[PDB]
Amino acid sequence: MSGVCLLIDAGNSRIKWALADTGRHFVTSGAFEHADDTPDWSTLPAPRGAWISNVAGDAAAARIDALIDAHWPALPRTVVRACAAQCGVTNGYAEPARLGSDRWAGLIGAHAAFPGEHLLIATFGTATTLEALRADGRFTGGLIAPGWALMMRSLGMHTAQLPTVSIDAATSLLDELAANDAHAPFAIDTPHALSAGCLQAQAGLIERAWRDLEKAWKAPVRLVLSGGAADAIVRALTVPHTRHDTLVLTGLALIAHS
Amino acid sequence: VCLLIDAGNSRIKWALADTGRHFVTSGAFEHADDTPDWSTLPAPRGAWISNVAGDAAAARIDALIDAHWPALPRTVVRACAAQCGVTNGYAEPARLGSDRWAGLIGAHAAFPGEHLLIATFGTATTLEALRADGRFTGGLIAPGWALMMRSLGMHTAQLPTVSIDAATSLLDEAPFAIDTPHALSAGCLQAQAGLIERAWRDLEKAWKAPVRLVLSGGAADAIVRALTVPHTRHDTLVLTGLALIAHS
Ligand SMILES: CC(C)(CO)[C@@H](O)C(=O)NCCC(=O)O
Ligand SMILES: CC(C)(CO)[C@@H](O)C(=O)NCCC(=O)O
Ligand SMILES: [Cl-]
Ligand SMILES: [Cl-]
Ligand SMILES: [K+]
Ligand SMILES: [K+]
Repeated sequence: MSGVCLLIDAGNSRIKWALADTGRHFVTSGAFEHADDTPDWSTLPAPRGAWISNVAGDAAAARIDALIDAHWPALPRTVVRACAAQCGVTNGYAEPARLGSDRWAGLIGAHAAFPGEHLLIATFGTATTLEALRADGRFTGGLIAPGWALMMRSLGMHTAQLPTVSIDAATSLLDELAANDAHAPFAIDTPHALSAGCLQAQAGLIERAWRDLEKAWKAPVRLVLSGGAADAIVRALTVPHTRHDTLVLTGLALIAHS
Repeated sequence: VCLLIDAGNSRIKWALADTGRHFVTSGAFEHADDTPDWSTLPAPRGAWISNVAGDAAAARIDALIDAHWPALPRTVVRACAAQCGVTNGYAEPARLGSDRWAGLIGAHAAFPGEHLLIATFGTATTLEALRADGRFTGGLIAPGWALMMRSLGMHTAQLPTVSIDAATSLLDEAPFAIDTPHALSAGCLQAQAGLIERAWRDLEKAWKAPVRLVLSGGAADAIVRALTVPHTRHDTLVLTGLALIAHS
């Protein structure tokens, strides 16, 4: 019998995956793009099923199915969705099912990773999302903002004079931010005014939300950060933080192995 | 009198000024398909135009001026190394937005002897740091509230598109949200407030001195209400800077 589960985290920007033998451990993992790209799965040991989080729409769903079937015909699979309660977490959304499935899995991962702690989970992807998670597993609410790269693109696409920086140039500007010292000053050129402005908006959101949460809950809150833009955001942060970049896949592993 | 035009990406603002410091009247309109009511205006001696909205807007503005005052003298205003007591710290001074430049000039005149942080809430949210001695030291550009919310609706599969009016009603409706529209309204608003607050605190820290935070042009009430730091509203900074340029 196979001891491994295939886990897929399809977001708006890319598709991440892992093969998990327990609720916490991955045998291997990787990522690919939505178009003209396919992962190396012909060397993988056959999984007992797939668990799929997809917030990228029906086209992506059909494409993921096509990839799974092209390797393991009729593999059992589960389309993961947020629900009222699962794996120690209870969903405080007014309509639990409307919470993003990625966010749900991340909550489950974080609950397991940091037992007994109040958390603010910050995940940097297409969007920047925040979730407040009590030590007793109650997800009490959250916030959504555009992510750094989306902010940058929005400015070029919706003003006459600001450049729409390319994917590669945006990556270069983000990497420059990740080389900055603390308390970076303002910029003296347009591309850096954009990069720093969008970064400071990210840092400002996270710090303001974290302080608000500690003050509301009257207890220490662990700020947990995830995602590509975290390296740059950490240079700007002054508040304590923890990095955990596998919360969503861990949550999927916990669901699969439950 | 001088006609002053502040054309941004979302709207064109204007004033009629009889000095560097006084407006006979003012107003605003959208690029298309609206137009200002200039029918009851005293004829101007010339126009001074800041335009960051592109060559097309520049054509609409010209046609508008020419329709009322054919071949009226006009001057396209651009950022430069130094003007009206302000010195431009940009590496390439002319690349600074002409609106930001005029706003700096207006701020230097309006709040003499003070270090300033100018926050302008338009299509983009901009910040400029301005020393009391007139040195513009640098700035930041982020998307505005509406742009942030629209970007999420247009560039994700599942999120809705929420306007400022809609978000304002939702937020008037622990410490975060339990549904998607409120989550994005609040997330984007708190990014706006957090940006400004963090920048102001960091600037006072860096300069070891008080800094007046000036909120330039209009700004959604929800943004202003959210701020926990002191601030001063000046809704006509750019136009007042244009009046100074025109009378210089
Ligand atoms: C916010 C995103 C886009 C982040 O990937 C995703 O979690 C999503 O589509 N969520 C649905 C709306 C919500 O979580 O309130
Ligand atoms: C940032 C905006 C769009 C604000 O209107 C405008 O000032 C502009 O196009 N600026 C040019 C780039 C800069 O000021 O660095
Ligand atoms: Cl608790
Ligand atoms: Cl956009
Ligand atoms: K552009
Ligand atoms: K959408």
